[PDB]
Parts: sequence; C-alpha cells; structure tokens
Amino acid sequence: KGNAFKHKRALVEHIIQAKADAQREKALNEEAEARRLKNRAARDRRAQRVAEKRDALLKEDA
Amino acid sequence: AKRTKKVGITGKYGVRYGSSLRRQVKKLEIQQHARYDCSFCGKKTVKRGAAGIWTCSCCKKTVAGGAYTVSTAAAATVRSTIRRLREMVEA
Amino acid sequence: QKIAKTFTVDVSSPTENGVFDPASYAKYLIDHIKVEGAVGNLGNAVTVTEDGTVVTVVSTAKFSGKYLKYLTKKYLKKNQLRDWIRFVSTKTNEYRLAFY
RNA sequence: UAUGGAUUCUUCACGGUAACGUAACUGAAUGUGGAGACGUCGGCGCGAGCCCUGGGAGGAGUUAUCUUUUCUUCUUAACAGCUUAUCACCCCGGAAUUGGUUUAUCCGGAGAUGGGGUCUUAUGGCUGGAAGAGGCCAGCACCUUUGCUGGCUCCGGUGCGCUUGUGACGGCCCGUGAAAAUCCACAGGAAGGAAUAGUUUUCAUGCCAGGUCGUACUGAUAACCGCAGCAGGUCUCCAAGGUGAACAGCCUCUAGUUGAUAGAAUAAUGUAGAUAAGGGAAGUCGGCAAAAUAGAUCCGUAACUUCGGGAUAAGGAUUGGCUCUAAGGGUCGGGUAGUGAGGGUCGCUUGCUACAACGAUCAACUUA
RNA sequence: UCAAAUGAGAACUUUGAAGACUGAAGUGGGGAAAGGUUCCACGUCAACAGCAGUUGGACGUGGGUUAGUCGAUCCUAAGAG
RNA sequence: GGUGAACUAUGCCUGAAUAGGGUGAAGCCAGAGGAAACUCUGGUGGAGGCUCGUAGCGGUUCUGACGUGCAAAUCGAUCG
Repeated sequence: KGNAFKHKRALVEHIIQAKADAQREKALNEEAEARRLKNRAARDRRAQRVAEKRDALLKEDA
Repeated sequence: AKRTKKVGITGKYGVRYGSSLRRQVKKLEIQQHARYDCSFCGKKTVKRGAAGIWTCSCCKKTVAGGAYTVSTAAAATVRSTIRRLREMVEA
Repeated sequence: QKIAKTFTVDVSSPTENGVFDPASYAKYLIDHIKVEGAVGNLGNAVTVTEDGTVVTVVSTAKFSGKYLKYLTKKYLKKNQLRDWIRFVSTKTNEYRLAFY
C-alpha cells in the first residue's frame, strides 16, 4: 500500500528475500543454539581447569 | 508525505480572501466535519446532516444538536440543570 | 493433419480451341507459387495435377483458390489473356475457365 | 363460460435449522408499507452498440516492376423457455500474532476471517420465435412472366479506442434538492365456506368486443420570421479515417452539394493582400498601426506576500531518417509411484507415491 | 469544365464526360415551434424567377397522411376560477 | 374611455447545454528521526464563486470595411 516496492520482478527478488530470510535466518537461529550446547560443558572443564584448587583439598580423606 | 503546510484543508481556497477570514472559518470546518459516537452500540457514525442534525448509522440514532458540534455546553448545562434541578424538584 | 488441399479447376475452355498451353500455366505457377516465402519454393508438399483440360492442385501448404485467382490475374495480365476467361467457381475451391 | 388440477373431516399446500420455495392453498371497517416520485459533482468497475484486426470462404480493380494486392457478402424483432449479480439472508465458527480487506480505508466477539449453504435476476448468455426470413453472390433460360439452379450467411482476435446504460464509493451545501394520477401487500378475521362435496379458480388452459382527433410535406441565404427567394433572427437529436493531447487545426471517404447577369482588356483609383537595403519611435499628443514570441523536453528564477501566491517569474539548453539495446504483462505447468474425489479417461509433491525452486505458453505501446 | 440530345430557341432543359467543395460538433440525416398542400403525377410558360429561362415552390389539373397496442383528452405542477 | 410584459424588467413550475489542458485541496499509507510531542522523507489521493483554453457567451479596440449596406444597426480584425 504505502509505496515500499518497485515492480513485479523486483518484488519477486523480494520474495527471494522473504524466502531467504525465513530459511537462511530461522535455520541460523536453530543451529546457533544447537552449537551452544556442550561447549557449555567444555567451559565447565575450563572453570574446573583453573577452581580445582577447591577440588584438590577437601572431601575424600576417609 | 505531508501535503500542506498551514493551509490544510482550505488549500482548496488558496490565496482567496482576507486571511483573517480563512483563519477563522477553517476551524469551523474542523468542527462540523467530525464523527461522533453512538452511545448505544459504542461505535461512531454521528455527523452533521445539518446544523443541529447529528446523524448516526451505528445503532441508528440522530440527535438535533448545536451547529458544528453535536451538543453545545449550553445543552450540557441545561442538561445538568433540568436534570439536577430535576434532582432539586423531583428530588 | 498434413492433408494436401484439393483445388479443382477446369482449364479445357481455351485449350479446346488450341489457343492455350496449360503446361505453360502450370509451368507458370511451378516457379511462382508463393509457398513459404519464396514463390516456387515447392518442396514436395504440392501436387501439380494438370491435364491440358483440368488442373487440380492438392497441396498441404497454405493456399486458397482465391490466391489461385491472384495467380490467374497476373498471368492473364502478363500474357494478357484477360477478357476471354473467368476463373469461375463451381463451388468452394472448385473453379473453371472460359473462352469467349 | 367450459376443462384439467387444486386444496380440504389437518375445512380454505409442502419443505428447509433458518435461510427461503413453489400451479394452486376465501375475507368488512381500520391501518400499513412499497412503487410512482425527482440535488450535483468526482473517480472506479461492469453491460450494450460502434471503431480497429486475423483466418476461412463468394464479388470486383491494380499489375513495365512489385503488389497471397485495394475494396465487397458473412443479419436475426417483439415474444417464449432455460441460464445468469451486485446485494442480501441462515448453520458452523470465535478472532490479538489481530485478522479480513479500497484504487482511494473500512469491518469484525452487537461473531470477523473462514467454511457451508439461502436469495432478487439488473444483466448477459443459450434455445425458440425464425428462416422460409432477409441478404450475398454464382450459374444458366430468353421479348423469356424474365423463370429456373446452386452456393454462402464460418471462425476469430483486439482495445486506458469511441458512444451509451449500469454498479458501488467519494465530494459539496447556514443551499440538502416536486406534485398528483395509479396498483399492490399485509394486518382484519368482517363475512363466508368441504365432507360429499367444495371452491377462490392471483393454477392452468380453453369465448366475444375493441370511441374521437391527429398522422403527406418544409423546417429554412425560397416551404419560419424579418417589407424581400434580405449575408438579420428562429428550439432538439445522431457522429468514418488520417492527423494531432484535443469535438483545436489540416486532408481524405461516405452524406450532400457543385448555386451566385454574362463577355473583352487590364488606367489611375481604392479595396483586399504580400514584399522590401540601412537605420530603428526621432515619427506620432501619444509605438496607433505594424514587427517579435510561441509546441514539447531538460535548467533556472527576483521582489512582495494576507503565505496560499508571486511564477511559466524572469531567464538558459534540445527537437530529421535509419539499424540496434534495455525495462515495462497474461495463461499453463514443475509425474519413472497407472496416482484421486473416481475405482476414453482421470492429478497434485505429481522422481493403488498420498502430496517438496522454478520452468512451458499468449500479449501489448511506453520510456530510456 | 466538355460532348450529346431537346427545342426556332440550350449560359440557364436533360444525359453522358470531367474537377472541386463541405469532411461527419457535415452543405449529412432529421425532427419542435413556424408555414400549410407548399407534398406528389400531368398539360402548359401570361407573368415572375432584375440577362435568360424550354425550368420552378410560376399558369391549368389531378393524386396524397390509415392506430384497441402511437401522442391529445388522465393526473397534478406553476397557476386559474 | 380602450390595448400591450410575444420586445423588455421581475417571480414561480416543469424541462434542456457546457473539448483538450495546468492546478493537487482534503483523506489515507510507507520510511526515517525524536521519549513522546513531533520532525521531516516518499507516496497515495483528486479540492478550487481556480486558471489556460475549445464549443460557448458577451463585446474592448483598430476609430477597419460599409456608410441609399446582406443590414432601419451588416461584415473584418481584435477582445472579455
């Protein structure tokens, strides 16, 4: 309605934008979280790669 | 974009009259060309058929009103006054 | 589909007086039939079935016997044999000659 | 007046949820609505005609050369039966992710989307009427009356095209935009009706009868009037093609004209035109008169303003022919599973498989 | 503008042969008022048709408008009484 | 003592007429900025006792022609 568009084929290139960003952005979010997981846990072995200052002292004397 | 600067809807008149005249009466246009509410459906269709004729299609009402607004404040105070004095005579 | 169209014309009418060669008219066309652009571009879509007495063309190319009339008019203009022959229609795509 | 049906002891129909529907299926006073029956303007859409064009066919002209050439026939009344719309209406439904949606912004929980249906038939289409009509040619037959004898009347397309009727919006008014004439339909259940009949016969078909006038013509530089067969006046309606934005100009075809005492010479004279070196308003009361410009395309613009103007301010640049290039749309799809709703065929993802980026085709004049 | 005819008569009467115009918001087709037999067919040219006129809407004659279905009268408006 | 509103001035009721252009008024949307207020920007959209300008309608002028005219009020240019 407003103006926001040129003509038919230009708007078809815009359909390639809507397609391209639904696909190529939504799948990008999904793979983003899917790659966050368990590198979480590599950072756990990291924070237990220098605070085992606390894990090398205390519990299992018995 | 924005069409007119200060002339607004009376840009149909342009440079035609004493500018005091256009300056007053453009407001009168704004008054008589507003849409108001039916209080019975809640919607709004009330608008001037004539000066004191305030037409309405949403739930189909029409009130003899003022000239360019529907109700004048005189009708509001004779309203509140016949009503309130009605609550001073009836009450 | 590829049906050769039949156009049936009697040409005996001056030839019976010996004053006309239908081999000169079918020869006159066999270089001149405006099929596919070039006149006489007549690669095996046509039949030139003359007799000397009746010529009939059965040809799967774009043709009308009214264009065959247009082939007569330049001929009888050219040899100037107009005004002894009308290219008369028996019926549709059926024609004949005269002698008068 | 007959006929047939109707509708009934459910006295004077059926159904659908409602949509709504039919060949039917009584009614005083009192009302009732509707029609008639009335503003303008704007866009937008749609009907009808015209104009434009192709193929097919019959008719005719061109032709040194070209010229499938330039033209010609290809029609369907009132009236019947079918079909057909905006709009509208009832089920389902509850909506915010708000959605639906105009060209131009509108609507929906007082139910939107949407999914179902119900409905006016404007309108248009189909068929009949109504082909025999008409027409178109083509052929003979001869005083031939001219009679005979055929054929054709087919399929297109196209549109910011023209003319016209619609739809639905939108504008405007301290302006808000006829009358009667007429006919319904519903109350009304007055009043009257079936039971062996009953019947309105808004259901059908079937009888007869259609005052009086007016009606030809002109409608105008001769049928009107002006004193006149007077260059004066006199109300209404229809528009081919080129050209061009244009009903502007100009030409061309149909339509229709082709009428203005005649003749011979060409002197001033005027009248009606044009042309002029050079200079340019001195001339003239006075640039009277005359001269100059101009369309389109791109640039630019002063003062003042009551802000809107001024402004086209003013003032700058462009305009042949040809051969090319770009953009600017529409219909159809996206199968080896013999697959779907079937169960000559049949279609989506289509590579009884159940369903997942595009390509095939027709079409413009528009700028660059 | 040319040939023919016709008549004693052809500038002015016909027919052929040409060129032009309006060019369609027509010199087109018409219709309303208005006119009214002009309409149309014939015999004629006194006189007109400012030359002519053999021709006219000229002179003598005839012919011509068809309605249940189309307008009037219905209605009412302005108005009238 | 009679007649004219057919000419002309005025009212009412029924009817008829008006190319092609410039103009962009309002409405509404799209974007940007701003906290909003608002600010622009891009549109849509088609206003005007608007304008050019045609049909039209009048007549300002040349003091045009005429000036016993086609004319007891014509014709030319011109204008609004």
